[PDB]
Order: sequence, then structure tokens, then C-alpha cells
Amino acid sequence: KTPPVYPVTVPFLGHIVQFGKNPLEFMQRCKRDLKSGVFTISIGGQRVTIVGDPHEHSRFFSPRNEILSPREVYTIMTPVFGEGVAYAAPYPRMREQLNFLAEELTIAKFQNFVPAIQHEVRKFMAENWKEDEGVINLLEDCGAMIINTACQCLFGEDLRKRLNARHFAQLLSKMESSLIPAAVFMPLPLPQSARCREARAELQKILGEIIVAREKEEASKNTSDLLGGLLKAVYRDGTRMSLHEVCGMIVAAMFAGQHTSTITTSWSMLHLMHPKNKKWLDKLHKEIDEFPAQLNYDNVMDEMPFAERCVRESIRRDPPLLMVMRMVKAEVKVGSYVVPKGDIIACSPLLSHHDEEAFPNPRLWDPERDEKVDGAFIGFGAGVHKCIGQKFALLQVKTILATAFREYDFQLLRDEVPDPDYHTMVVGPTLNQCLVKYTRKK
Ligand SMILES: CC[C@@H]([C@H](C)O)n1ncn(-c2ccc(N3CCN(c4ccc(OC[C@@H]5CC[C@@](Cn6cncn6)(c6ccc(F)cc6F)O5)cc4)CC3)cc2)c1=O
Ligand code: HEM
Repeated sequence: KTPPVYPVTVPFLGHIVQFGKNPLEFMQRCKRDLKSGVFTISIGGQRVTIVGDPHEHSRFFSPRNEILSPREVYTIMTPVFGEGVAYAAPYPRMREQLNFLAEELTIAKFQNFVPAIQHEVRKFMAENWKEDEGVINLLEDCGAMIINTACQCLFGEDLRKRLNARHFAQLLSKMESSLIPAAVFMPLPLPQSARCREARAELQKILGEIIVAREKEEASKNTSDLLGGLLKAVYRDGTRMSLHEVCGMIVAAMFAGQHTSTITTSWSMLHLMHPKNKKWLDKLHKEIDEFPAQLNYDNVMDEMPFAERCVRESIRRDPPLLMVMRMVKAEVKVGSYVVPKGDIIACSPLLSHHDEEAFPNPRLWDPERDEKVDGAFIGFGAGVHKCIGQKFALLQVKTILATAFREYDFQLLRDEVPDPDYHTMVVGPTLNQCLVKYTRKK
């Protein structure tokens, strides 16, 4: 009564290679050949069970940690975030920590993000896109805007002086590269590891200097930044976060937002600039050609409904995180099947977002589409572990789109839209394809 396995033919290596080259075509094949949305594969002799039937998402996102656990599956992050941070911490602390973070997105806070976001976007553009026309690599530039823009929202002035975006990005890169996606399924002292520690330590040292400089300061002077937020925070037992933990959280917050948003921004701009999608590009300008130079939280939140769809449909068609997993601590029901204890249960936004019923014509970028199966869209996950940076990411991306398409027009050099590059653990467009020509207006 367990879900149908997929033929192996190579015990030394599971479906690893097939999945790595193209996991969409591969997964759809499985789900197609076995006549079942729920199926099990073997990655290096380890049963990975995939809930690929959107109707059955709740069976994956609903179970509590005691039954379904991410900790063992997400071990690989521990080196990046810290030896005692989320997924490296007992869930009670983990959850506890993640909440502090969430309280940093009170949207009591967004009040000042729009002006900041636009301040960095306009600056970058007026710094890199000067000429009346020119060629840039969209993916690399959005990455710059993302990090730059994110720091201008969460990092205080004093911190940004010591740690600027350009520099912070290098640190993330240094440690995030330490990551081998394969490990997640298959549990070293590589040059990548070393760089990762130093980078986080460096970041550590600095954050230590700033705090010291803040605590010596007295006694007022207005809205505290992310770090300050984390520093104030106190546990359920009544103890303040250790810096090592505090650092980890910041890495986490920044790490998680860097690629997912960078990619989402890119895909969005790509589709939107494509001549085939003139329909929606126009519909977009129709929505932003009314806004003033200085945008405010209100109009980005409440006055850009079609732009949100653009971002959502981007994440829908090409989800940055193609799947999420958990260790099955106890046998869990799923459809007519049963997932045995020991399995790595996983749910794939990539797969689900391409189910014919939930999203007819999956490969078609349609911003006005809606899930034909409730719960089908899981770009930001769901249940207890539903993404926390959603509201922020969306705000961050939407505002960028508004500032970019307002002052520049774009043109995709390549005939069609970039192919997804499935080799990175966070998935976006290839970037050997992202070459774009911009044209300043007036
Ligand atoms: C073929 C051999 C080789 C050759 C080259 O082909 N090859 N080629 C290609 N692949 C290959 C490629 C990819 C993969 N992976 C397997 C690992 N998967 C994976 C996905 C997500 C993941 O995330 C862990 C948590 C998820 C939530 C999040 C991130 N987050 C949330 N919001 C913002 N960020 C998070 C949450 C809370 C938080 F607080 C912080 C957080 F970060 O981190 C962990 C792992 C991805 C696919 C495997 C192999 C190869 O092996
Ligand atoms: C498009 C942008 C983002 C996407 C697509 C995204 C996607 C996700 C997904 C799919 C998950 C579920 C992970 C899992 O189920 O295993 C998740 C969780 C999470 N993400 Fe995001 N996320 C995004 C942005 C962010 C940002 C900006 C942050 C930080 C501010 C962030 C922080 C988190 C956190 C804290 C969780 C909770 C993980 C947990 O509770 O265990 N995410 N995100």
C-alpha cells in the first residue's frame, strides 16, 4: 500500500542524473508512466517520495514536525546559517527564532521600504544604464538591485557603512557556494567549506563591532533596523539571542531572499518585455503610468494588483525552489498510499505548477490565470512552514518592476524566453540567455 516506485536500472546511481538534467520532464514522466500523482524515486539508494498530486498537498504541509520533519533534510544549511539556527535548532527554538524574523516584517515596517527600494533601483540604473541605449545581463543586474535594495531596507546606516551591499553579496556567495545540492539526499572539507566559515565569521566579527558601537551610544536616535530588532528580541525562557545565533538569522533572512527574489524579478521582466506578451506589458503600464515619481507603500500594496499577478505567474511557471522535503518520522497517509517511516517525503512546486488540471497549459505564462485546484500553487510553500518573506519579496519585486518599466523600455535579444537552468539548487533562467537591450525614455 506504498506508492509505486520508478524503475532503477542502476543501483549505483538512482534517478540522480535524469533528475539533474531536467527534473520537470523527468518528474512528469514518472507521474505519467505510473498513472499516479504520488510516486517514489531512488536517489543514491534513498527512497524519495514525491507528493505530485496537488489535491494531496495538505497531507504534506499540514503534518506537524513530530511526524514530518525538515531538520534532518535541511542539515546542509546548518554550515551557512549556524550550528544552532533554524533547522539546526530544536523546533521550539527554531520556530521561536523564525518568529522574531517575521516580526521584522510587521508591515509596520514596510512604511519606509518603497522609498528606499526606489532609491537604490534609481541609483543603480542611473549608474549602470546611463546611455540612451545599451546591453546588460538582466539576471546579474536584478541580483545587484535585490541585494542593494534589501540592504537599504533592513540594514541600518551604520551597518551599511561597515558592510555595503556589494560586499555583503560577496560573503553570501562565498558561503552559499559551499553548498552542494546533492548532499540534501546524500550525506566535507572542500575549499568551498573553508571560504564559507571565514565569510560567516567575517560577517560575525563586523556585526560584533557594530553592536559594541551601538551599546556605547546613548541614548536615542528612529525606527530600528533588522539587527536591532533581533537584538531586542527575547526567548520564551527570557534570554537574548546569542550573537552567533543573531548573525545566523540575518544570513538566513538575506540568503533566502537573494536568489528567489532575483530570479522572480528576472523571469517577470523577461516575460513582460517579450513581444508576444505586449498584451500584458501594456496592461502593466496601464497600471503604473498613473503613479507619481515617489511611490508609497499604499499604492504598491493596494494599487498594483495586476503586477502581483505577473510576479505570481512567474513563480508559478518557473518556481525558484523546485521542491521542498521532510524526513518521515512516522508513517503518514497520502491519498490511497502510505509513506513509510524513513522516507524523504517531498513536494514539488515545479511539478504541481505543471499539473494539467490545476493549471491547464502549464507552460503558458498567463498572469490572469487562477489555480483550478485550490492549494495547487505552492510557490511559497504552505501550512506551518509557509514562506515568511512573501509579503516582502512581492513588495520588493513589484516596486522594482514599477521603477524599471517606468523609466526604461526593454528588449529580449534572444528569440524566445530563456530556458530554466536546473543545475543550481535555487532555480532561475540560464543567464547565457538573459542578455537584454535597454532604452531610456523621453
Ligand atoms: C546531476 C548531479 C549534479 C549535476 C551537476 O547535474 N546536479 N545537478 C543538479 N543537481 C541538483 C540540483 C538541485 C538539487 N536540489 C536538491 C536540494 N533541493 C533543495 C531545495 C531547497 C532547500 O531549501 C532548504 C530550505 C528551503 C526553504 C529555505 C530557503 N528559503 C525559503 N525562503 C527563502 N529561502 C529556508 C527556509 C527557512 C529559512 F529560515 C531559511 C531557508 F533557507 O531553505 C534545500 C534543498 C533543491 C534541489 C539536487 C541536485 C545535481 O545534484
Ligand atoms: C520568491 C521568494 C521566496 C520564495 C519563492 C520562498 C519560498 C519559500 C518556500 C517554498 C518555503 C517553504 C520551505 C519548505 O517548505 O521547506 C519558504 C519558507 C520560508 N522562507 Fe521563503 N521564500 C521566499 C522568500 C523568502 C524570503 C524573502 C524570506 C526571508 C525574509 C524567506 C524566508 C523564509 C522563511 C523564514 C521560511 C519558513 C521556513 C520554515 O518555516 O521552516 N522566504 N519560502
